[PDB]
Amino acid sequence: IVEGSDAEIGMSPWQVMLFRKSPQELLCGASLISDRWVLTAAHCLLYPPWDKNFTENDLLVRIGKHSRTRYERNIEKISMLEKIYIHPRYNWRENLDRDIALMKLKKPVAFSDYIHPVCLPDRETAASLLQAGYKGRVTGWGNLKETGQPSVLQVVNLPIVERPVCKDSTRIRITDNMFCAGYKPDEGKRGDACEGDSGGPFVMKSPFNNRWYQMGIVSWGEGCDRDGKYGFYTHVFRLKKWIQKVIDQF
Amino acid sequence: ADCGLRPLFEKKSLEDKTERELLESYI
Amino acid sequence: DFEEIPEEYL
Ligand SMILES: N[C@H](Cc1ccccc1)C(=O)N1CCC[C@H]1C(=O)NCc1ccc(Br)s1
Ligand SMILES: *[C@@H]1O[C@H](CO)[C@@H](O)[C@H](O)[C@H]1NC(C)=O
Ligand code: NA
Ligand code: NA
Repeated sequence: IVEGSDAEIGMSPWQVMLFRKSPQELLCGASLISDRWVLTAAHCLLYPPWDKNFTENDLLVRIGKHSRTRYERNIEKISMLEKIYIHPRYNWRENLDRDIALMKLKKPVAFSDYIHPVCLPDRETAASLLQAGYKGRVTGWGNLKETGQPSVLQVVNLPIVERPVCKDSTRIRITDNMFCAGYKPDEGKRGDACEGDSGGPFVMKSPFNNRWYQMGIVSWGEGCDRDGKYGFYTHVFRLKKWIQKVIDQF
Repeated sequence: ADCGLRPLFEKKSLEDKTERELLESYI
Repeated sequence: DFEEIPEEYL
């Protein structure tokens, strides 16, 4: 996260760290959506251009964390994966269209002050809140600048950007399964996700029922926090029929 | 059911330091 | 760079 701040304790209790077993290293962010299901970006698990194709046994999820590198005894909980599900039309060949994956845990995680699921949006909440200018919140342990790493979880609030501005900022083909967020060069304020924040959540607090909803997944960007560029996020509601099919069948 | 309500914030009616920035944008 | 996690998870 570029130009963010340290998270408060318990500020993002749905935050999940995707952790490689050997070598032990951070792979990605992710989010807790129930006691047994974790949401992330497909490219965190499968990206053939970089020879990335993880299996369940390669990976752990660490839930309840604040510190990036510490083992947070009596606070964090570490879970093994039962099964990975990648969207069948995830487009890793071109533009990361439908950049979404689910991970089912081997055993349910115990909720606590530090561990709690985020809501997924209904159609009405998505329609009301996914508007240009409305701000969401992105969290992660990724790079603090494009070209080190944070001591603790980072947080930045960013406005959703008009779709023509998103399209005109890049040569990559945008789709309806994406939205972009960030400040414009004139707006003064800054901030973005960066490498290592992949798969983490873009959340919004509904003013109707005061619950946090996950509207997006950190997907891609060209650099980090560049003027005239914007971060791109998987449009969670657009893919919710696939989410519900996986969870209902598995 | 309980989703999206944080034990250390919404469940105790405490606000975090920047959530107001989000609310103010929802015009 | 990371603190070793308990062996039971590995
Ligand atoms: N720089 C490329 C641009 C691109 C290439 C191919 C298809 C789509 C987009 C890119 O973003 N990625 C390459 C694959 C993974 C993804 C990534 O690094 N994601 C993480 C973030 C980086 C910055 C922000 Br903000 S989020
Ligand atoms: C990823 O790996 C799995 C198992 O190793 C394999 O079945 C699958 O075909 C691979 N996918 C791609 C796109 O290479
Ligand atoms: Na363009
Ligand atoms: Na920018």
